[PDB]
Amino acid sequence: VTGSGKKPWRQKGTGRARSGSIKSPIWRSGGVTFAARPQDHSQKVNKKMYRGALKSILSELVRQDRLIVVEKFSVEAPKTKLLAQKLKDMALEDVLIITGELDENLFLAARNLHKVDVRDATGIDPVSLIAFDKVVMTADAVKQVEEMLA
Amino acid sequence: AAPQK
Amino acid sequence: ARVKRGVIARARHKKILKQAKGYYGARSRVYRVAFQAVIKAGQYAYRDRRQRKRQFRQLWIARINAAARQNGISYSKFINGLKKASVEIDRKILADIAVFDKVAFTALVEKAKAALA
RNA sequence: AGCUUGACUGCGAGCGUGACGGCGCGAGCAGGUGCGAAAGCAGGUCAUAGUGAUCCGGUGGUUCUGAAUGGAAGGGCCAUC
RNA sequence: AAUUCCUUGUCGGGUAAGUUCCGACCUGCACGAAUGGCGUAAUGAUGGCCAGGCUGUCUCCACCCGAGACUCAGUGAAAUUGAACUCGCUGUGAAGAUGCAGUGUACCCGCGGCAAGACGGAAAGACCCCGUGAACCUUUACUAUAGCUUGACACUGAACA
RNA sequence: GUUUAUUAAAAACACAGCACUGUGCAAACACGAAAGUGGACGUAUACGGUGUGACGCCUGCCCGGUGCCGGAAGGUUAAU
RNA sequence: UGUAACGGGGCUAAACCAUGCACCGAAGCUGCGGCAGCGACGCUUAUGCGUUGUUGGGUAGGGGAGCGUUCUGUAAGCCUGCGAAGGUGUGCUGUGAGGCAUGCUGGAGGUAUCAGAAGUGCGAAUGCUGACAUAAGUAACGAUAAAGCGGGUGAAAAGCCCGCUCGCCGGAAGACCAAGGGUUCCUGUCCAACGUUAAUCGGGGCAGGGUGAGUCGACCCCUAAGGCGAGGCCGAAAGGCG
RNA sequence: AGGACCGAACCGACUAAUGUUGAAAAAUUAGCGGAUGACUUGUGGCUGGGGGUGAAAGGCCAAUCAAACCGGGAGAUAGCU
RNA sequence: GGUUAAGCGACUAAGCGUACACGGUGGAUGCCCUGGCAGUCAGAGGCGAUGAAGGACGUGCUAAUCUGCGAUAAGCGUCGGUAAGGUGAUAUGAACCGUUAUAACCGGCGAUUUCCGAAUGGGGAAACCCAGUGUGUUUCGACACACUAUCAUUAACUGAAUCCAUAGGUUAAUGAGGCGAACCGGGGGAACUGAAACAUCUAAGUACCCCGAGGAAAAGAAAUCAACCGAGAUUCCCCCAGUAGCGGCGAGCGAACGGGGAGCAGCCCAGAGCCUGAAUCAGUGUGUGUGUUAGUGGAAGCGUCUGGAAAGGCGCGCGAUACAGGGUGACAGCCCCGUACACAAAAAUGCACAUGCUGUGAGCUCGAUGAGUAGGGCGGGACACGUGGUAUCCUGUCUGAAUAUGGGGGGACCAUCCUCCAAGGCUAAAUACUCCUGACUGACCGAUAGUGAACCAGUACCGUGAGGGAAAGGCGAAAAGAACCCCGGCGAGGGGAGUGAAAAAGAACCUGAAACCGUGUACGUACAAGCAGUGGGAGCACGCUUAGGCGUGUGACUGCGUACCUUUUGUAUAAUGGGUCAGCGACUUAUAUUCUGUAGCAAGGUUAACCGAAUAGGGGAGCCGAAGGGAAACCGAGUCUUAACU
Ligand SMILES: COC(=O)c1c(OC)cc2cc3c(c(O)c2c1C)C(=O)[C@]1(OC)C(=O)C=C(OC)[C@@H](O)[C@]1(O)C3=O
Ligand SMILES: [K+]
Ligand SMILES: [K+]
Ligand SMILES: [K+]
Ligand SMILES: [K+]
Ligand SMILES: [K+]
Ligand SMILES: [K+]
Ligand SMILES: [K+]
Ligand SMILES: [K+]
Ligand SMILES: [K+]
Ligand SMILES: [K+]
Ligand SMILES: [K+]
Ligand SMILES: [K+]
Ligand SMILES: [K+]
Ligand SMILES: [K+]
Ligand SMILES: [K+]
Ligand SMILES: [K+]
Ligand SMILES: [K+]
Ligand SMILES: [K+]
Ligand SMILES: [K+]
Ligand SMILES: [K+]
Ligand SMILES: [K+]
Ligand SMILES: [K+]
Ligand SMILES: [K+]
Ligand SMILES: [K+]
Ligand SMILES: [K+]
Ligand SMILES: [K+]
Ligand SMILES: [K+]
Ligand SMILES: [K+]
Ligand SMILES: [K+]
Ligand SMILES: [K+]
Ligand SMILES: [K+]
Ligand SMILES: [K+]
Ligand SMILES: [K+]
Ligand SMILES: [K+]
Ligand SMILES: [K+]
Ligand SMILES: [Mg+2]
Ligand SMILES: [Mg+2]
Ligand SMILES: [Mg+2]
Ligand SMILES: [Mg+2]
Ligand SMILES: [Mg+2]
Ligand SMILES: [Mg+2]
Ligand SMILES: [Mg+2]
Ligand SMILES: [Mg+2]
Ligand SMILES: [Mg+2]
Ligand SMILES: [Mg+2]
Ligand SMILES: [Mg+2]
Ligand SMILES: [Mg+2]
Ligand SMILES: [Mg+2]
Ligand SMILES: [Mg+2]
Ligand SMILES: [Mg+2]
Ligand SMILES: [Mg+2]
Ligand SMILES: [Mg+2]
Ligand SMILES: [Mg+2]
Ligand SMILES: [Mg+2]
Ligand SMILES: [Mg+2]
Ligand SMILES: [Mg+2]
Ligand SMILES: [Mg+2]
Ligand SMILES: [Mg+2]
Ligand SMILES: [Mg+2]
Ligand SMILES: [Mg+2]
Ligand SMILES: [Mg+2]
Ligand SMILES: [Mg+2]
Ligand SMILES: [Mg+2]
Ligand SMILES: [Mg+2]
Ligand SMILES: [Mg+2]
Ligand SMILES: [Mg+2]
Ligand SMILES: [Mg+2]
Ligand SMILES: [Mg+2]
Ligand SMILES: [Mg+2]
Ligand SMILES: [Mg+2]
Ligand SMILES: [Mg+2]
Ligand SMILES: [Mg+2]
Ligand SMILES: [Mg+2]
Ligand SMILES: [Mg+2]
Ligand SMILES: [Mg+2]
Ligand SMILES: [Mg+2]
Ligand SMILES: [Mg+2]
Ligand SMILES: [Mg+2]
Ligand SMILES: [Mg+2]
Ligand SMILES: [Mg+2]
Ligand SMILES: [Mg+2]
Ligand SMILES: [Mg+2]
Ligand SMILES: [Mg+2]
Ligand SMILES: [Mg+2]
Ligand SMILES: [Mg+2]
Ligand SMILES: [Mg+2]
Ligand SMILES: [Mg+2]
Ligand SMILES: [Mg+2]
Ligand SMILES: [Mg+2]
Ligand SMILES: [Mg+2]
Ligand SMILES: [Mg+2]
Ligand SMILES: [Mg+2]
Ligand SMILES: [Mg+2]
Ligand SMILES: [Mg+2]
Ligand SMILES: [Mg+2]
Ligand SMILES: [Mg+2]
Ligand SMILES: [Mg+2]
Ligand SMILES: [Mg+2]
Ligand SMILES: [Mg+2]
Ligand SMILES: [Mg+2]
Ligand SMILES: [Mg+2]
Ligand SMILES: [Mg+2]
Ligand SMILES: [Mg+2]
Ligand SMILES: [Mg+2]
Ligand SMILES: [Mg+2]
Ligand SMILES: [Mg+2]
Ligand SMILES: [Mg+2]
Ligand SMILES: [Mg+2]
Ligand SMILES: [Mg+2]
Ligand SMILES: [Mg+2]
Ligand SMILES: [Mg+2]
Ligand SMILES: [Mg+2]
Ligand SMILES: [Mg+2]
Ligand SMILES: [Mg+2]
Ligand SMILES: [Mg+2]
Ligand SMILES: [Mg+2]
Ligand SMILES: [Mg+2]
Ligand SMILES: [Mg+2]
Ligand SMILES: [Mg+2]
Ligand SMILES: [Mg+2]
Ligand SMILES: [Mg+2]
Ligand SMILES: [Mg+2]
Ligand SMILES: [Mg+2]
Ligand SMILES: [Mg+2]
Ligand SMILES: [Mg+2]
Ligand SMILES: [Mg+2]
Ligand SMILES: [Mg+2]
Ligand SMILES: [Mg+2]
Ligand SMILES: [Mg+2]
Ligand SMILES: [Mg+2]
Ligand SMILES: [Mg+2]
Ligand SMILES: [Mg+2]
Ligand SMILES: [Mg+2]
Repeated sequence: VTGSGKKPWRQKGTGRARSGSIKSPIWRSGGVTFAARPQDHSQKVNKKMYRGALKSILSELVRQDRLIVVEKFSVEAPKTKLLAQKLKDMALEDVLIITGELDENLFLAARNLHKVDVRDATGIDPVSLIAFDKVVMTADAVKQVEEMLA
Repeated sequence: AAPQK
Repeated sequence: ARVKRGVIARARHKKILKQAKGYYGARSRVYRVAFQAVIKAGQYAYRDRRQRKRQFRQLWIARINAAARQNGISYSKFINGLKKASVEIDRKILADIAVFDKVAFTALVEKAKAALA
């Protein structure tokens, strides 16, 4: 806190509580007693614990019938309207699309549909699998995940 | 100042 | 995140000052004084639930003694007689009958005398 | 009063007393001794006071260590100041 | 005695009465010769003692004159403050009670006065003790050191006894 | 004469005078890492330090302790 | 200080001794209802329930379980101008921290559940800041040089303006300047704030005006103490001296 | 003539009273001391913090002094409340 | 019925108490953000004698302040962008400019740029005083303009003591000077504190002072390590390792070798010949690509209900590489500004190059190979290393080699072996920082917080000065900011009227708590003694009703009862602390280590830095564990002790 170290008043004789700095945290405009600092909140997770957790989540998505598997998922042009119709025909919403290779047309089309995300099979994560109501995987994506999780 | 005991 | 205390502090203080209604002076107006008053009143309340039981039994006995002596026997002899007669009417009831049913009390007194005779 | 060096070296079942550091008692094993004919006794003195941790440094020994290698210095271990 | 503890030493003067004052004695606890001894005219808002004059200093206070205090109108503080429905006495009790026990007294509320109490207000006792607190000062405490002082080498050479 | 501005004005400080002692001038001594400056544009009848404190009569004995001054034989003793 | 050596009244027993039977007397014990801990054994659990025994004062302190606040995810969800948060009453509810509903005010936000992180809970620190009390409508209104009356102006006059008396200073309490200040000067207008009261007045607010030099002063020429100082001398640097 | 005498200005501060939330963080009133000198006063200058200055009281150095003030080391340390 | 006596007794409230209703004061709480904080990715890393940073005074239709600008003064010229509206703000008004391109606005490049300030012609109390020389004008009175500081280097001309000379002097050219947040190298260099005191030691080569530089700086191409095998300049990160050592052997301090990474770069002089001007790099002219300094286009919605207002509810549509964000009368993909995306530079400029010109000189051969130096004695300092048995580096003082047939090092020292060439110099990247510019982000703050400063804040104010240093946000959607009437002093203040959804939103303005102060109503209270309550309880007032008994308020009388905190053996204590209310205010964070719970894997477990189109995957360098005993060599389910073990 900005301010000099000058003692506000003599130690004795004034009839007033003893003070040593205007910057004391007891005072108005004083410092914060345990002032925060920038800090890193990340945690370690063991590789086997991370991969072990993914296997559990994937097994529930099957057991809950939330995992859908398809042969192909692609769109002829980046037009968002095309993807919206395709998902409506499948009665899909709040869906995570996982593909074994990224069709740039599919990526662009999904970008404005906030209820939709498009992910390459390398980019899956614990939270997205749990947050979305349905997960759609191409048969290629499944095999890449099997090889990834082994 | 004053006279002290 | 920073947490401001004002809303919770007011609610807690306001709870205490509601219990202090009726107290004289600062006891019903100022939190520091009202808090001490509310706690002390709680102590008396705990204590006096026991005294209440003592004070009433003391009152019943006095009334039984008065009515018993009107019929010519002291309380200590009257109670002793009822024990010999195997009468379990407790003192709360005797003090009631003593006031509201003087003829019924006289029968009890005569029942006690017959056990002492 | 005669003869001697057990006022020995390595250990030690098991106990006593201390918060601890420590202090104390001890049969019996191995080696090698003294006295006694022998059984045996001797690990100082009828017992309980006569004393001072660690660090640092000195002296002697030693089948340990030795900054490339062979030594050496320095260090360790043992006795003692 | 600016020094003398015992001590108001003892004797004399001054007073009706003198632990102070003046003179003397010498038993100088514990004077003393330049950290000076003993005198000394003048001087001192200097210490002590006595006398004349003067006087409300006093016996012993009285009256009077102004400014406040008092009442009315206007303006308008402060120290202090756990809360109060804030008596006496005797006892008890963290041992000195408005508040507890027993008992006595006491209609409710102001104004002018006095200060016995609220261990009244003001200041985290300045005395005392403590802190392996602080400061500054002293010295033949300890360890250093500026300065002063000794010697060797350098700048720095020649000849001879 | 001076002094504790703001509780002490005095018997305290200063004083003229006295004594000791240091200083031969690039003085002693003081302020300065030094240069330099004061002393002093002075020169022992001058300058510094110390104690005493007009004036009058005076200022007695002790050099064992501490200090200072002089000495150098011998003992001991640093760097080298 | 005042009975003051039964707590008091009072007592010839209402004292003392001995014996005896009643009764009063506590949060002790019993009765009735509720809660919780620790064991044991089971309707059977699957981790909770049942029967039973026993336990449940507590500082320093150890162990267990929870409430509530702000923020992040669930949440582009749910509630809300047919009224959110916040404020203020009321009723119900839990063993407690608390929770829920709703009248009035308010006028645009709030947030379930389950997880996550803390500037997460205040009566004290002669704590810090702001506001408001007390003493109290009390003390005081700042030199004991002194006022009185008439007229004017004005909403209002002890205090302003004019007049006549009275008093005070006069080696100043008069007059002119330097230093310092900086518009306080003069005029008109206003009286909220300032003026220790009132105010029509003011050194107060607002607007305008006012300071004229060859000769007065500064500037200027010349120097003192002293300052700075080319080169210079000296000093780790910065610098010192001259 | 005079660190001569009496006494105003001027400089000081011996006594008493008042005041002590003062008119005033050192004054007022009535008396008091020096007043041609080691006097007093205006303007300017110089000396700086273990330093200055001191007719010496540890006195003064901007209402502060047995070591000024400001900023920093610095949240010194506090077996204490 | 009358009189007298005896007994009992309501109606008083000066004021006060409790409750409730309604106000005032005050500014908490909630909501808000044009202000802060910490970062990420880029840029820039300086400005100045061509006069800086920072100021003074001016400048408008202009009284003040702010912002801009400088006597050409909220501006001038030119080139571009853009344009239907403008003449900066508080802040209106007046007088005007402009509308298809010379209004304004934005960007590049120019011009003007008072006075002070390094301040530079001399002086000085900053924003002031006084000149000299030379050009040019003149109205004869005077004007305008330029130059004139110091130091260093170089050149010319002069020139002593002193013959030559030199010192010195004059003149010209070039350069410096001052400011600025952190980072960097060097010269100096504390103490508090810890050690439970303290002196070696620590704090610490820290704080601080001084000098110098850059966009980075420094270091750097082995007289280095290693260990008989080899590596190969410097710098930075993770290990090794809290190990080996140092140490009043105390408190503490603390490596290297070796391994994994980021990055990667090597050269020149000590010198001649040959061949010449080939490498490479510095300046600078030209050209291309690309970034910057203004910009351009940029999709898709209306019905009805509530409402002051529609972005909300309900119904039916459409866009999307755009559902980032902000505004509009309540919450908007389709109303507006933007966004995704595609485009644009007359001029200046940062980079990448290509290339012209100037400078440089590449390659080969032979030769050379840094002396008051290495080393030593004495005193210090740096190395983790405190003089220790102390290797190695620096040097204040005194000395002093050999020089490839030679020297340095391998931790006292000697021998052998290995390895490398000091006494000359240059060199990018990986690394450190942010006064400053742009974009974006936050389990960061939200007016007592966040910067001291959300507001005309480093201001007001305080101090001689250095320096210290505040308080202060919110009407409404829109000023529609209350015409007019009445009381009043041609006041303050108020009551109507009117605006608005609201005026109890009226500028003293969002919400508006508490303390504190009032007005009204119900009950109590003037014979009564104390922590002010608690248990019982009459009466009264008001509501509800099952009609004699419930709720709320009050509380005559009566039993019991000496605040809270702290500190203590012990407090009603007459021990401490608090006038009250509201806001703030104290067990935190980082990194090691150990134990417990819980999860994964299990004789195995786990990665760090770093890489990574990045919470994945890679990286096993390392670390703990499965073997101990001993001082150690060493042995090993055993080992040490001892000649040996019962
Ligand atoms: C037994 O004696 C006392 O009872 C007593 C006294 O009884 C009348 C008066 C005083 C007066 C004072 C002092 C006292 O101590 C004192 C004492 C003890 C001070 O210490 C003083 O207190 C501000 C100060 O700080 C420095 C001073 O001198 C260095 C004094 O002058 C001081 O100024 C003061 O006035
Ligand atoms: K014998
Ligand atoms: K004597
Ligand atoms: K005198
Ligand atoms: K009194
Ligand atoms: K005097
Ligand atoms: K004196
Ligand atoms: K004398
Ligand atoms: K002597
Ligand atoms: K002598
Ligand atoms: K002698
Ligand atoms: K509400
Ligand atoms: K408080
Ligand atoms: K009052
Ligand atoms: K008035
Ligand atoms: K003078
Ligand atoms: K000092
Ligand atoms: K009444
Ligand atoms: K208000
Ligand atoms: K301006
Ligand atoms: K520079
Ligand atoms: K120290
Ligand atoms: K200590
Ligand atoms: K100490
Ligand atoms: K060494
Ligand atoms: K060497
Ligand atoms: K505020
Ligand atoms: K502030
Ligand atoms: K409102
Ligand atoms: K209120
Ligand atoms: K009662
Ligand atoms: K306390
Ligand atoms: K005590
Ligand atoms: K006390
Ligand atoms: K105490
Ligand atoms: K832990
Ligand atoms: Mg006090
Ligand atoms: Mg703050
Ligand atoms: Mg990983
Ligand atoms: Mg999407
Ligand atoms: Mg014996
Ligand atoms: Mg060896
Ligand atoms: Mg006599
Ligand atoms: Mg005599
Ligand atoms: Mg004497
Ligand atoms: Mg003498
Ligand atoms: Mg004499
Ligand atoms: Mg009055
Ligand atoms: Mg009481
Ligand atoms: Mg009692
Ligand atoms: Mg009593
Ligand atoms: Mg009175
Ligand atoms: Mg009095
Ligand atoms: Mg007192
Ligand atoms: Mg104390
Ligand atoms: Mg101690
Ligand atoms: Mg005199
Ligand atoms: Mg005095
Ligand atoms: Mg005096
Ligand atoms: Mg003397
Ligand atoms: Mg003598
Ligand atoms: Mg001698
Ligand atoms: Mg008596
Ligand atoms: Mg009794
Ligand atoms: Mg019984
Ligand atoms: Mg009972
Ligand atoms: Mg019980
Ligand atoms: Mg119990
Ligand atoms: Mg318990
Ligand atoms: Mg949330
Ligand atoms: Mg409503
Ligand atoms: Mg909220
Ligand atoms: Mg409510
Ligand atoms: Mg907190
Ligand atoms: Mg509070
Ligand atoms: Mg507390
Ligand atoms: Mg007050
Ligand atoms: Mg009074
Ligand atoms: Mg009075
Ligand atoms: Mg009065
Ligand atoms: Mg007056
Ligand atoms: Mg008149
Ligand atoms: Mg008058
Ligand atoms: Mg007169
Ligand atoms: Mg004015
Ligand atoms: Mg005037
Ligand atoms: Mg007035
Ligand atoms: Mg005026
Ligand atoms: Mg004229
Ligand atoms: Mg000079
Ligand atoms: Mg005279
Ligand atoms: Mg004086
Ligand atoms: Mg006088
Ligand atoms: Mg006089
Ligand atoms: Mg005289
Ligand atoms: Mg005189
Ligand atoms: Mg002067
Ligand atoms: Mg003294
Ligand atoms: Mg002073
Ligand atoms: Mg000191
Ligand atoms: Mg420190
Ligand atoms: Mg502190
Ligand atoms: Mg009344
Ligand atoms: Mg009332
Ligand atoms: Mg209100
Ligand atoms: Mg100049
Ligand atoms: Mg000039
Ligand atoms: Mg210590
Ligand atoms: Mg150090
Ligand atoms: Mg470099
Ligand atoms: Mg556009
Ligand atoms: Mg658009
Ligand atoms: Mg709204
Ligand atoms: Mg060489
Ligand atoms: Mg050497
Ligand atoms: Mg050394
Ligand atoms: Mg060697
Ligand atoms: Mg070796
Ligand atoms: Mg607020
Ligand atoms: Mg603030
Ligand atoms: Mg500040
Ligand atoms: Mg000022
Ligand atoms: Mg009006
Ligand atoms: Mg209307
Ligand atoms: Mg609003
Ligand atoms: Mg309001
Ligand atoms: Mg009555
Ligand atoms: Mg009576
Ligand atoms: Mg005690
Ligand atoms: Mg008690
Ligand atoms: Mg107390
Ligand atoms: Mg009391
Ligand atoms: Mg306390
Ligand atoms: Mg108090």
